[PDB]
Amino acid sequence: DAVEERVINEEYKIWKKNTPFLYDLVMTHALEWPSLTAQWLPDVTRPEGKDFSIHRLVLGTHTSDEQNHLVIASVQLPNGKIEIEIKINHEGEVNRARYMPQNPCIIATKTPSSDVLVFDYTKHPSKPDPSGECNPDLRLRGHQKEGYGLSWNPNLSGHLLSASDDHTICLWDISAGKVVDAKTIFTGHTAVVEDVSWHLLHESLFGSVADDQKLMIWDTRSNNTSKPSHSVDAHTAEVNCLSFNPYSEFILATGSADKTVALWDLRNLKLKLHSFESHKDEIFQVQWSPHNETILASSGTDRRLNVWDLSKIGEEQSEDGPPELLFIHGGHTAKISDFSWNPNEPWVICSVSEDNIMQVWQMAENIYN
Amino acid sequence: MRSKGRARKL
Repeated sequence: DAVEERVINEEYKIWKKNTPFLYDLVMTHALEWPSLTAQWLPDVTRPEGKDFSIHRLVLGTHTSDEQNHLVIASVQLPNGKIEIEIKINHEGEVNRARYMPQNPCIIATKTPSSDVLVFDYTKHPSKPDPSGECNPDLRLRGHQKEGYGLSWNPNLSGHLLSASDDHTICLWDISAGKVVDAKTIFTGHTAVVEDVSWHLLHESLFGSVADDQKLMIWDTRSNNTSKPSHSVDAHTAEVNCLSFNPYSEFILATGSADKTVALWDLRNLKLKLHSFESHKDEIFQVQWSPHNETILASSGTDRRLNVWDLSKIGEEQSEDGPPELLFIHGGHTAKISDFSWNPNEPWVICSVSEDNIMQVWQMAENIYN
Repeated sequence: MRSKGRARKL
């Protein structure tokens, strides 16, 4: 034990030295506590006469026996400071936080208790109350254990999905600090459900992935909540994440403890389309580019964020990895817990790791052009 | 099922 620390710190030294030719932007910020979660808010402000734009991030804390917070931070990007705008008292670490597309003041969170919380961040003071009391705007009941998966329906305002270690997926309709019981509980998985995500176009369709190694496709119009529409043996270990391609309605991607990202076609789930290989450990997040249909990213325990270009599947080569691996981000020296593609600046990513580091970065233009 | 690390301040 502890030779690893020498290996990591030497590799970080090579990385640091090479950033001027690998990146168009690298901002590093040390949070007071690590964040398990990261999501860019949709808004950008471009003040007249300035050399920067102002973007914003939903973050959380993970403490060891100290008061946690849901956090909104501001980031200045050039055409660059990072500041905390608000902290709201949160009961336990923030497993995951996601804004509601139809009203981005509304943020859902996953707690270490079974509760899923809803905050309207405009209804909370500037400074958190030092009493420490968590006053969520809604408490969403239905789970028996904590989890990670959290998804707002982009086509039905207020329909929230959640995945838990209790083997279940819960659905709430918040549209009517009260307690809401789950509208529907889906019980098809036989193990910890790691992630859940609505389809971006079809208001009734969602996907889940679990430690049973399965990708499941659900339809809310089905009377049978114990059996999905489709059930796919997706990976040879736990499936930790999924993400629907925002330009291609039949395409999705899953990330796994088997160290691979799988590419799927909903119309024929018996045949995995491709397996993206290069991660050296468990994958916990995968996300498609909001700007480029063929671009996907993945991160996890190997301390790397990989960016893939599926248009390069099959091309010939002289190498250090397959042709579809566009970029390896090696800026983190600990496990990466989450990342978010900036929706207003193509190729900007924010990524957060267990050693308190948040990085906002952009690979060099010549790497993708 | 993920196992969260022990968080360190600063």
